[PDB]
Amino acid sequence: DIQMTQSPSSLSASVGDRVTITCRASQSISSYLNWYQQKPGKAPKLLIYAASSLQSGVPSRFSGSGSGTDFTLTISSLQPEDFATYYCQQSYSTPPWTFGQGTKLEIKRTVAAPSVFIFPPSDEQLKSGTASVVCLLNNFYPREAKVQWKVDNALQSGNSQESVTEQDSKDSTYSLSSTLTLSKADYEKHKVYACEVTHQGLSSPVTKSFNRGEC
Amino acid sequence: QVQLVQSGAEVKKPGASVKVSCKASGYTFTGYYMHWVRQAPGQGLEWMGWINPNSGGTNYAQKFQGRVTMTRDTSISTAYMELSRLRSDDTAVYYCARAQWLVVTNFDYWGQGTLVTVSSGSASAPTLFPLVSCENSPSDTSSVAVGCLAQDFLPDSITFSWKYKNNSDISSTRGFPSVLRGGKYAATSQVLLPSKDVMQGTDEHVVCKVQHPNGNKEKNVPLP
Ligand SMILES: *[C@@H]1O[C@H](CO[C@@H]2O[C@@H](C)[C@@H](O)[C@@H](O)[C@@H]2O)[C@@H](O[C@@H]2O[C@H](CO)[C@@H](O)[C@H](O)[C@H]2NC(C)=O)[C@H](O)[C@H]1NC(C)=O
Repeated sequence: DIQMTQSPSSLSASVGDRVTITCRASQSISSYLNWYQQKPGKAPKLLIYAASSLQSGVPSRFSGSGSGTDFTLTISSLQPEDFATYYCQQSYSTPPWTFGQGTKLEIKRTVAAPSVFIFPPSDEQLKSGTASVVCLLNNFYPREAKVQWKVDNALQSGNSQESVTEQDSKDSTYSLSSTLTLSKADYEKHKVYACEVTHQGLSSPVTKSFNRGEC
Repeated sequence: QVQLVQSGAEVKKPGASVKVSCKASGYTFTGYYMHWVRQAPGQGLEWMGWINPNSGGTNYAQKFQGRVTMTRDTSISTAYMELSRLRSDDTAVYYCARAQWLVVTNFDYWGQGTLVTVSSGSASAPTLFPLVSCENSPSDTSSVAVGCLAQDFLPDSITFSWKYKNNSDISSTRGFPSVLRGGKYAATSQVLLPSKDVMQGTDEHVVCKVQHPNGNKEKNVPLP
């Protein structure tokens, strides 16, 4: 069984840079290496076959090089849509067909400040006995952000769940969705609900709020 | 127009078995090998086996030898993979992949995937609740954000689609990872509508649709 090892395991580059991912084999596999690209939430796609042959319809910025043990995928001019995990695969000693561990490509860009939106629980959901208050941060970079919920200027801890997206395929930015969860009762016991967002594109923390039922 | 369309996501208890399908189109099903590869959450790709859709022959990987079974039905050009005695380690996305060439075999067409979640929970379709924004200082020239909240759905195989009140599609789908809480998942989608459109328009709502393997659901989201 031939083990494929990719290097680096995570790579950062800005749009327009040359990217070079390496795949090494435990033992010679001649030109029997294929390169695939998996974009978040999608299935792998064949980019290169036979080490240096481009699958019809794949952009020409992708290129394969190599023979024997050391192989290299090269992206001449990285573009925002090349965000993905790239995998190499050997078809020389089959079975088993073996893949590399994967190289995640992270696109680096300039700072972008989030756009913040607070959303109060819906009347329907309130009739369910639950109350979810949402706070959305939109198109920001870098990924590091802080969402702090405050009910009646009371810092809330243990009731909020967050979820960050993957880099956008056009602007390479992130978005985030924090959600506070109270019981309909608990929600009907307080007045002001706010989220304060901290991000280095904001010159100071940005709070957005709403008043219970004043909506 | 080569395409491989797989079955839907499934939740199975430990010890159970699952059979996933892969309907092929756009080529001669019997002339190309069909492999199966799986991807655990966050981890890489793992070859499972192949089937010759013409002879019925199979070759599995030792890890799965004795627990997997790959079949085909050439009349419906479909391929099958049944994994039994399911364990948590088997929660993953199972893909079918066509292979080409006989020397440098390469998986040139892949499927969409089929999530299999091995858990103790039960499956449920989502419940949709709208999200309308209520700011302390609404600005006319700023874009208008509306949203949809899906709750209590399992497995996490939801697809949020949005449509205008005039039926046409909304290509502003902002999608966030689901969140697990209480054995069931919850997700949030957001659409940002230009001000040029909500100002100059008299549409009162936008429709949030969600597709889940245990029931598709819809909800109207008011347009402030
Ligand atoms: C369906 O509506 C879209 C958008 O309409 C505007 O936005 C809606 C949310 C609602 O407020 C409507 O009342 C508004 O009129 C139409 O897309 C627009 O089409 C025009 C001309 O093609 C273009 O100038 C706009 O920029 C488009 N805006 C967007 C966001 O696409 C679309 O044409 C409508 N479809 C049909 C069949 O009527």
